[PDB]
Amino acid sequence: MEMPICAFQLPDLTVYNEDFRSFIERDLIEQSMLVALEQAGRLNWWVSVDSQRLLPLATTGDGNCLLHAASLGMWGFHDRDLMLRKALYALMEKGVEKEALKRRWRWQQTQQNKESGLVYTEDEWQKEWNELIKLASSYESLEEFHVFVLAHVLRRPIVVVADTMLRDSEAFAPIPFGGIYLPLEVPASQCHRSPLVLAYDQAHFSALVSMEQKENTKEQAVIPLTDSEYKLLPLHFAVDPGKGWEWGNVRLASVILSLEVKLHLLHSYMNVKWIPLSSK
Repeated sequence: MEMPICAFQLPDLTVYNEDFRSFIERDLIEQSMLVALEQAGRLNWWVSVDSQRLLPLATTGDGNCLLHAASLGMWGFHDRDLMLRKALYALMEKGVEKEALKRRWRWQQTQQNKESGLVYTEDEWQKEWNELIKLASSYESLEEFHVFVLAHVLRRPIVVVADTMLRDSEAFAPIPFGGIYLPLEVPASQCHRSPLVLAYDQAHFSALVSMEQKENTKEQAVIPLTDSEYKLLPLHFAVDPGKGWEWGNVRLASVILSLEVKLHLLHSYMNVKWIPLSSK
């Protein structure tokens, strides 16, 4: 199967080794995240003729450790979260793409509501938006949209590896983090192409190293842009209805993205490669 993939930069461990402070349960947690993601077929699920094994690199922090993990995946140390948090805030509160980002959030949040018939009032819409802003101000876990905003802060696409559901013996709850986050409100010419790649499991974010890095230096690795069933990964908040679009289904049909359009967005913001692979 010819499937779309993309190269990404592995964490520079040389910086990591210098400043590691006790997180004794690191190996135990990392191992459980690896097994969970591999068994569910979300990580290292493919095989190709031309081999790598990605391993979750856990980190300490508050909540799901999104910013600590992002900092780890970007620079090899996690204490850059503070600068990320303020930048994430300023982009939402005073950013020039604020209105457009808000439209993207409300539109997707509206669609997810339609599946459960929970229609929110206008006052409730404005309340939920300020709760999003408050979560980024400077404890409580960041949400899906904050990952989308983080991509804009970095001006770099973000790929999150995760299961789709929380399961008991049999899904009972959804996991919204898995997929592709593109910096769509930043012109592609002003963005980096190589994605920040993170994993999510047991309510925690983590960076991703490769097994080969334990043996010697390895810079690049491969991450798939489809799931293990060869379906393109979800593009988070990829739909922006116009400023003239009124919230009050021919109209709804026009804004929804086709597979061709999704591929075009990926080509615009990522260096997509195609290799023959198959699932395990």
